[PDB]
Amino acid sequence: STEEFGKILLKVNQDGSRVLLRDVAKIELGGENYDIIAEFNGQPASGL
Amino acid sequence: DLGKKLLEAARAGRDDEVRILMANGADVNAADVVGWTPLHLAAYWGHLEIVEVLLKNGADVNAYDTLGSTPLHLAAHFGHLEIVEVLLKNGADVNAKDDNGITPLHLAANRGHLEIVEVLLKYGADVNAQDKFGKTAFDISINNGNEDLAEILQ
Repeated sequence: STEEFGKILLKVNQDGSRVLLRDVAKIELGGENYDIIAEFNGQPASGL
Repeated sequence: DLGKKLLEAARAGRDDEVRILMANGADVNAADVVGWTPLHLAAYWGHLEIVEVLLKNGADVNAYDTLGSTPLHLAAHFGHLEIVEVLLKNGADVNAKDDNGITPLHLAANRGHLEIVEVLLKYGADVNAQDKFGKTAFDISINNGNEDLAEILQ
């Protein structure tokens, strides 16, 4: 899940505070690539 | 042998076999290889009917396995709300710790079960209690990023 990837520990600071991955990045499910976008009669679609 | 047939039945959720084997004087606190009583198995696999039938026949509600985990630890962790209440009603230690110092609140909090967290708190769970790494249920909720849970634990 995105929740689990978000709470990945990158480092612990001198003052005891933690730097998690969600503190330097946005975590979300998204395409392997975003090149191909299909459309069926103007309506958003996928296909094979 | 008789107590071993009870362990299988408590796991498999057979309501008849548990009651019928109990009539023939089956050990309610029979331990498997890892130290799991029938009450551990019923709490884990979420068999509410068998938890009540076992407790009725004087099952050890604070029986602990070879790593110190109780049926309340298992119920709280795997989100079985009704079983947490039934166990706490039968005098389960709400502030029970396994060898790691992990309490049923730690587990419930970590797995995001808000309804169970509130019941454990109601029955007198120690919010400030620590595990071996010095983590409270509040620390877990902050790290897991659960603001609904964080505001309940303050």
